[PDB]
Amino acid sequence: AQICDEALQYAARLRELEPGWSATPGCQLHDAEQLWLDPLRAQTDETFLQRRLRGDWPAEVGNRFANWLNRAVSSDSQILGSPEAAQWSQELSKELTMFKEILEDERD
Amino acid sequence: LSTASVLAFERKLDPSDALMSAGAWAQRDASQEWPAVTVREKSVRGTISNRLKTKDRDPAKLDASIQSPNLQTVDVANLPSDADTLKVRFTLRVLGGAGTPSACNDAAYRDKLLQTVATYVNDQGFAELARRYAHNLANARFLWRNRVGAEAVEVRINHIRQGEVARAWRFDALAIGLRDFKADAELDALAELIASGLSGSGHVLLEVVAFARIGDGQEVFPSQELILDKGDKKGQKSKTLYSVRDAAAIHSQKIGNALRTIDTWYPDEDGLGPIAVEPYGSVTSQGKAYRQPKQKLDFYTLLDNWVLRDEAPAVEQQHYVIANLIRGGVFGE
Amino acid sequence: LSTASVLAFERKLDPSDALMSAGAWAQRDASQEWPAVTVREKSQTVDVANLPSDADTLKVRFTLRVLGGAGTPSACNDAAYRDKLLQTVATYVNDQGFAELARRYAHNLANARFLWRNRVGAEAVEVRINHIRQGEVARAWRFDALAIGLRDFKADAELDALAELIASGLSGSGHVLLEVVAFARIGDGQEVFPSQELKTLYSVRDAAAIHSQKIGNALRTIDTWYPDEDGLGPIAVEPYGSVTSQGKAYRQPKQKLDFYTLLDNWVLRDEAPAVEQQHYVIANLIRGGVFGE
Amino acid sequence: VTDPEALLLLPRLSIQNANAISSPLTWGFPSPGAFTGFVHALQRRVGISLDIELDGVGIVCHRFEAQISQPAGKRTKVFNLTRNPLNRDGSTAAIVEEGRAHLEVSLLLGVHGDGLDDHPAQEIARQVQEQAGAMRLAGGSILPWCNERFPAPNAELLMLGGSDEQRRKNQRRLTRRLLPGFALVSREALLQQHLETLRTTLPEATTLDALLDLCRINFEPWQVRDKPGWLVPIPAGYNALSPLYLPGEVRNARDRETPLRFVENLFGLGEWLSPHRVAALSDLLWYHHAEPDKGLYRWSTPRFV
RNA sequence: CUAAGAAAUUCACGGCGGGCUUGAUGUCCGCGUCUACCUGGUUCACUGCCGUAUAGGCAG
Repeated sequence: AQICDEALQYAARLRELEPGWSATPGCQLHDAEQLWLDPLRAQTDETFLQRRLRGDWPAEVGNRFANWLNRAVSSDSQILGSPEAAQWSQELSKELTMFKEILEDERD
Repeated sequence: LSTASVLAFERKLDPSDALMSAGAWAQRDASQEWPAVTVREKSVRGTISNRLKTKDRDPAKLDASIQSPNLQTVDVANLPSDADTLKVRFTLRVLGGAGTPSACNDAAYRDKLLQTVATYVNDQGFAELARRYAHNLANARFLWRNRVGAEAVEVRINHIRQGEVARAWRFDALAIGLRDFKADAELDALAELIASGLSGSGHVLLEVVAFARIGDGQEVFPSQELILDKGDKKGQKSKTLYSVRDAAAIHSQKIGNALRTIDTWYPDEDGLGPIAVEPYGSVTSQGKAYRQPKQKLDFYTLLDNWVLRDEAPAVEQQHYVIANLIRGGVFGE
Repeated sequence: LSTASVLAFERKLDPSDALMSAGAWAQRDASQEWPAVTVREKSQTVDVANLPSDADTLKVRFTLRVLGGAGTPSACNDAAYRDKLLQTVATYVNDQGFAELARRYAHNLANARFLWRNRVGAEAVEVRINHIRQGEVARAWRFDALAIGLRDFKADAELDALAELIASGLSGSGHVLLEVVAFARIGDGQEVFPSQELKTLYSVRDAAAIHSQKIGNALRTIDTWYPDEDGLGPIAVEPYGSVTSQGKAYRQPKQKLDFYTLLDNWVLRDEAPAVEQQHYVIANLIRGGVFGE
Repeated sequence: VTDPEALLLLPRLSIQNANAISSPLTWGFPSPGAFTGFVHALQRRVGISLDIELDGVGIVCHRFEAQISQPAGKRTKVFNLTRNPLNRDGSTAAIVEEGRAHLEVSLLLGVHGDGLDDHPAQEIARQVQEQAGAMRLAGGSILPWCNERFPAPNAELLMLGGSDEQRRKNQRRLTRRLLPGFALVSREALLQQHLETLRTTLPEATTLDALLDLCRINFEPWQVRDKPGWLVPIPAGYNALSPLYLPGEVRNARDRETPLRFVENLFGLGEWLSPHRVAALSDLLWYHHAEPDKGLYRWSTPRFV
């Protein structure tokens, strides 16, 4: 629950005081980062694209964050047979459920 | 005795990557310069028809998904629209010497294993396994999706010693079944060659060419390449086909899978088709693992109980153990 | 007992791409070698597809390979769910063949729906259909596409003989390969409608063409078994049957007519739908796709 | 401690030269008594004219920049002073030390009065910010905006009515505009918890905060003692050490019509939290409350848990 | 109705001379990535226009 909100702290600091954010410097694997941590700009900037005007379900970067949360724990081999990782999967599940709903209104 | 902590067997029956080319049928006797199947891309728009999410039964959420379709860029591989035959060509090389590992810690466990395998070979050669590998060269098992739904499939196998065909073979891959391994006066001419290759008595290099009439402008199915993230759906995020030097090709390990599907032995299948020879013998598409480790038919169970504890398995299962040493692997601990 | 998490169904009735070529009407005798239709520009830079002005007839040609064996999934986790799925189709096929399905498939080749925006506005459309057991044609056909109704399905002894061929392919009785050739009077130098690339046009040998899946969408408008209304004509057989141009869907999961809800009843829950509803269940197994959990 | 009807939001208050000493012991962010006395000064000036009750106050603190420097070789950090005008003789001035910190806070409020029913929502938020521009929060000025004009307007949520869905989606709109900060509450119960935990010895309440302003590198039975949050020492209030005087019997008062007591400060515990952690934002408010019979004069966040 | 209320640290400066980082090394061995799809949601609210004047066989 700290990390679910620390990323939100990381989101708003990157959102604030950077209006000139764009995709052109150094993009190799940064998909939908223009969609979630965008500059709102009071306008859209698009020519051969329609996605920039609005936004719905920015969840794949949250799933990639959820794929990072499985990578965040380093190594534990005795947790798979126990239901502790099944409890941790619920810990992964009950915090993304809060995380997706918070993440909606930045684009919904 | 104890097992070596590292065992590394180099593989035998080492295939190559098969190119694909197309042409007209009855020009297959002069298929020296057919044009290769080129991978090309197209634009695919499809609706959202998938397994429904839990507690998501809202009809407007269905209807809003119609307003957001799936613009999607794939690549495909069709034949030239005048051609109907698919020429697939690769070169299989038989190495031989399946007993000796590359890396091995214990010198005593190595020397016991070499006496164990040489006991097998002198009692019975590789001609039982080479009877079974010759069928997967006979029937076009390496035509994975392309064989399904064909009028005629014809397989030509050439033995090349120098840069010259020493002996040809001519096979009808549809008359020969896909499940049953019947003997032949023509298959045993090719099975004695592979058994001589695996035993190390000579050199075997086979040129495998398989023709298959499909139709005018239909679709061939090369192996599919893993895709990294590059942005949105446009940019071939969906599907990328394997191609080397602009020719739609099949991976070698897919063909190397399709050769070693000889294991008709099982826990619980009488005649339901052979499985690929795997430790923990499994099928990725079927999802289930036959030959479970709690069952004693496991490769790691049978091998350790024959080299350390020195009792023979069933001869029914002894042909399984040697076939896992021909494909190689990272064995041991 | 339950559906497997992986259900991949290899599709059947596999089409190809459709080459386009011009030519004059009543030149159908020597109609083999035509010049095709290229993709040029006009100015702001767009890509248009037009006939050579001396010709009036679009020629469309693709091939169709009827595979059959519609019950077996290509990938399935559990075998008991796999076996009873094969038992359920064996219940279907023994009770009735693929004939009523294929007779509705026999229409979509005759009245050329694969001429999507080309049939509307035409005045004379003729479709050739040939069965090729070898390189030779073993069985030929000849069908008007405007006399056979686009919105209403009617039977014919020529169609039913063609329907039994596609029924023989889907049941696995043999090999069925088809050569569909469509001549259509549109006019001199008119705008034909190829498939729209994501904006160029889909050309292959610099010859403008239609996608293969955009033809197969036209060969499966069989589902007249709506929840709501058959008055709008047939619609392509899809799970959660929906049309992008009309915008709305049909066959909601709140309705009990959903393909997933039907399949769980017809296989797992042993609850048979109507015989008219059974044809919708099988015609998505010919479509194929990733099913299950 | 009355439950608020509305929630007035002061969006991004940039604060120049605020105080940073805040107690005789706890340097840093200024005292929460400065914020509770600030809202009572708005209730003094505005809330009697709009007929509203401004009682609670939330603390967000988007940016804290203190004027400190550590000297060469030390690790403790000393303050930056300022010059003063000279003496009568013009020799030099004596040195007093005053901490000094720039600051950027946001202030939730609580409204109770009938002026919500009379004045519209924009009229409430306009009269407050136009007054609060020409005032002082922690002994320092309040600065206006320039060059991008984005964070200027206020907000107000009538969180008295509506269904629990209508609150909770609207509540997630304030947490957007409070997101780069860190909300501040008092934890009076954790200090009561760890005193009863530390009963192997006989410690004091002041000896517990020294074990919460910690880096207790514990030797193995090496390791660092864990923290359940960003626990921090705050001044909790005041505690009187003198009897209650008549208004006209103490020399050099501010005014001669209010009673006086000499008090101490009074130290407590506080935790800095993200605004998405707390479920109900009305629990976040600081309420000054005091019983004048004995000597307590404190402030806290009630109803928090 | 605020640990309330008030406040100029300033001026000036040479961092600089010198330097051998070397020697040697086996990354091995094994693998199935599959299954489906309408881009006819305008590639300039437009490509030529009598007068930008909702003026058109407008090429619609």
